[PDB]
Amino acid sequence: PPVPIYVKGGVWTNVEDQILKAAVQKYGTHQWSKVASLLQKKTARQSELRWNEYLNPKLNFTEFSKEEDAQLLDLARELPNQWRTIADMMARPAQVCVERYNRLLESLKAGDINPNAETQMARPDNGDLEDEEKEMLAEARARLLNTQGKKATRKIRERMLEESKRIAELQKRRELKQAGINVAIKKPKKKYGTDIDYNEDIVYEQAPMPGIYDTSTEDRQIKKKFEQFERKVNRKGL
Amino acid sequence: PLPTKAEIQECTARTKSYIQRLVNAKLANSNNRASSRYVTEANLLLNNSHHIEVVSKQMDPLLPRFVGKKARKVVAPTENDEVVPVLHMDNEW
Amino acid sequence: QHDMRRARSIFERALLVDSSFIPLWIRYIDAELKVKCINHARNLMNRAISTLPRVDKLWYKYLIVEESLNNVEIVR
Amino acid sequence: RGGISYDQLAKLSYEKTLRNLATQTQNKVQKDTKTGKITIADDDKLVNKLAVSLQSESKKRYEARKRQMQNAKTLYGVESFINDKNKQFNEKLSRESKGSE
Amino acid sequence: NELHPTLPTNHNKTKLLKSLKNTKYFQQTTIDWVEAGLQLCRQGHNMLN
Repeated sequence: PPVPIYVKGGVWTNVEDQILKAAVQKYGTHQWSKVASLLQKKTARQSELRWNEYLNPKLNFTEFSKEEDAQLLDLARELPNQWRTIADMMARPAQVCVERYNRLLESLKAGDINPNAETQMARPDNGDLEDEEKEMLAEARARLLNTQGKKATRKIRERMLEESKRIAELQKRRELKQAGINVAIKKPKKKYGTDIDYNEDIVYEQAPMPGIYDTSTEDRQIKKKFEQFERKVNRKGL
Repeated sequence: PLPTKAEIQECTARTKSYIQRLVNAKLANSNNRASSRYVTEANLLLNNSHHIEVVSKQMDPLLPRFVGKKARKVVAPTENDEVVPVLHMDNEW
Repeated sequence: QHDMRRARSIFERALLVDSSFIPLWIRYIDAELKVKCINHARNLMNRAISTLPRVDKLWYKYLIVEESLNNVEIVR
Repeated sequence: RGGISYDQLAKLSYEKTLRNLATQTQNKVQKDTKTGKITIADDDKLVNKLAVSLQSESKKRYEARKRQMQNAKTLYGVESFINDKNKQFNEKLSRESKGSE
Repeated sequence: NELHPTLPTNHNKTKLLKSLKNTKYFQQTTIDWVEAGLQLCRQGHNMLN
């Protein structure tokens, strides 16, 4: 129901630059197809060009100093029109270098495809938005939200369902207790032959290896306190 | 000092006897009939006095031997009262 | 759950994995003291300072506890 | 002053607790040779004060951490995040990178 | 076969039937060969089933 966009080179707007930035923060630099899937009407290579040429904060967009500018005239003299090598020598993007070289030596129609669109300035947007851009930001927030797998999401669901299942299981017992028939709570079943129930025994009980001092009366005081707590939970209910 | 030539012999003989008892038991519990050609070779008094005679029984070769034997998972209680001390002495990273 | 025997067994099983860990020793001493079981904690502080004698905080813990009960001969 | 060791923080904690014990004070031994056990005759009071002291101190430290959690959860002026745990991770990165260089 | 001899073991040599005989559990008789074959078929079916 969208007709297919076969050629996806366009003009970079503001929306796509900002979604590319908030996608590179989460997805990282070397996954480009997963970045460019987040914003339609652009390609994984054109996302890579828009990062490495324009949106990168390491890139040097300032005015040229006088030593920089004389260095540019000399390097453009020595290396004839090898602009990637020159731009590597200046730590500046190559499009900046070419346009500033044109400004030194000086002293698009409609219906054309612009090849240099990734290196050029963005277009700010009309005031409300377009509808497809509303859809783009909605699905982009939806894909930047999730940090879980299938197993973990199913675990969230299973914990909630077991919780509500226990609540219903206690509800019926409280109703039958009001009626006067005391159904004891059934236990979960063991999945294997030596699966351990944890109210029968202290399961790996380690005694504290007695010393020189005497602990009879403190034992009696603890035993009194615990017996009284269990009786109070039986009568009054915590 | 180095340990004397007699204690080396006493220790070697006692521990050799122990290792041979363990090896004979491990080769005698095996199901291989061929292992018992590699082994290298009672009365006890149950009270103040009773004089019993401990005999072994001759078992069926087809029925399983060591009928209590089975593969189980066991935890062991790690129990000590030897406290032993740990005898130590007194932004860049 | 006001069940002190299971808490003691759990702290002992916790010490068997890692005896080098000081906040576990301090919680188990405090968990004895807050329920007013002073002799259990005396046995425990003994076992702590005799296990790790080069640790300063354990001796000072046992000195605080014997000061707070006013036992000056024991602190000396 | 920087980071402090454990042998020094131990002494400062001991001295603060004794200072507390002095202001709180402002406001035998029997060996049974049958078993070998020592019964020390301690008063019931000063045990209750020790227990209530430890309980009140743990509650005080607990409430201080609880209030620090909310006052560190209000301030959003660090960085952009997507959940409650990313905010703590990004504040950790700010604390390391501000101190380092 | 002639290139590699496999050279039997002439010591201890526990044999099977000579040690299955010393038990009280085995006994001994003579029967026709075809009866022994049919009994072995019944026994070997019963074991695997």
